[PDB]
Amino acid sequence: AFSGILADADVAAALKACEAADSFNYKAFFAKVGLTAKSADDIKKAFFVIDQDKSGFIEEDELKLFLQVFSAGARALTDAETKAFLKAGDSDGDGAIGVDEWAALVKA
Amino acid sequence: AFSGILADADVAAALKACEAADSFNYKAFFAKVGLTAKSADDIKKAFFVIDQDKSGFIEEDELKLFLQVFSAGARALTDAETKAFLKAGDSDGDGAIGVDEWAALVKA
Ligand SMILES: [Ca+2]
Ligand SMILES: [Ca+2]
Ligand SMILES: [Ca+2]
Ligand SMILES: [Ca+2]
Repeated sequence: AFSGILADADVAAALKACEAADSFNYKAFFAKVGLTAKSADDIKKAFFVIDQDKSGFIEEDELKLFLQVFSAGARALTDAETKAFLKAGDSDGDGAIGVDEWAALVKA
Repeated sequence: AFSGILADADVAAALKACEAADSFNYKAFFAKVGLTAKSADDIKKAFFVIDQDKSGFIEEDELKLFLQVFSAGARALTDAETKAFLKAGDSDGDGAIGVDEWAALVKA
């Protein structure tokens, strides 16, 4: 696509910055790709893309492949990275990230 | 699209900045949308999008609707704006902008 919510270049840069195992930080990633500066609706659209199986929730397994949703050839997040990511977003402790938790997590 | 060469937000901002008749400046527009920082291939892809009729050249009439290629609801450039734009890019004086002239015009 010629134009989209996020610029391919920013996605590439955000991905490059966290290539090393255990170098991922969601705030840094969101900042670099430009998601933090988007509208609540755009943030929600990102939620649907990450929710690969359309269960209406982002499960730990989808966090593991979080980078791939942005860049198909990206690595999988390590268990430490996925667990920290889940802990950060899972306000209600149910083991997954719902739409409002996602919106709250991105802060936009 | 979730991701693209240019970010919708940057396109919106570049368009907003030149809403007034005769306020357009191609360098400012290219800078704001992020095209100046892209690869020669990405710059060429932009060329194809502007070349609406696929003649392999950007004619004055396509410069007039330049903004619309980026944002469908945008205004048409005034004759003064289109003429200045054409003069700037048309190195060989043939009345149109070819692919190399476009690449040279964007400077990327
Ligand atoms: Ca899911
Ligand atoms: Ca939850
Ligand atoms: Ca043409
Ligand atoms: Ca020419």
